[PDB]
Amino acid sequence: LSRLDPPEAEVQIDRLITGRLQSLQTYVTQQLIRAAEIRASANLAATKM
Amino acid sequence: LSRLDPPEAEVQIDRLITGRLQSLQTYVTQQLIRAAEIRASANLAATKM
Amino acid sequence: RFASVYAWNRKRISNCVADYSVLYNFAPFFAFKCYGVSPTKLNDLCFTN
Repeated sequence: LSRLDPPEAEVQIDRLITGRLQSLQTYVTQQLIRAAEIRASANLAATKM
Repeated sequence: LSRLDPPEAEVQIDRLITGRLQSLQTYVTQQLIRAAEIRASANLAATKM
Repeated sequence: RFASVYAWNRKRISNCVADYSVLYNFAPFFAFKCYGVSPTKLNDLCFTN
C-alpha cells in the first residue's frame, strides 16, 4: 500500500487475497478430513469403553 | 460482454470462470465429506438393525 | 552534456535528502513511468541506494 497507488496496487492486493484465501481453504479442508478421522477414532473409543 | 471488447472480456471472464469453478469444487468437497459421514451413519444403522 | 546509449553514464546518490517533488514538477518530462513505486509516494519512502 505504501509504495503503490490504489489503482495499480489493487491487482497486487487481489493476488495476495486470492493466494491467502486458497491457502486457508486448503487448511480447513485438511482440518475437516482430520476431524472426520478423529471422529471415527472417538466413536471406536466410545464403543470400546 | 456488453461494455468491454472481447480481448479484455477474456481476462475479465477468466476470474469469473476460476472463481465459480472453485466455488463448485468447494461445494463438491464439502458434500463428499458429508457423504462419508452419512455412509458411516448408515453402516452403523444397518449394523444396529 | 549527456552520454551515448552505449557507455552510458552512472551516478550514485547516497546520504542526502531526495526531494522528488522538484523532479516531478518539471514540465519537459513528457514521459514519466515508475515500476514498483508510484511517483506520488516517492516523497514518503526511503531507499538503501
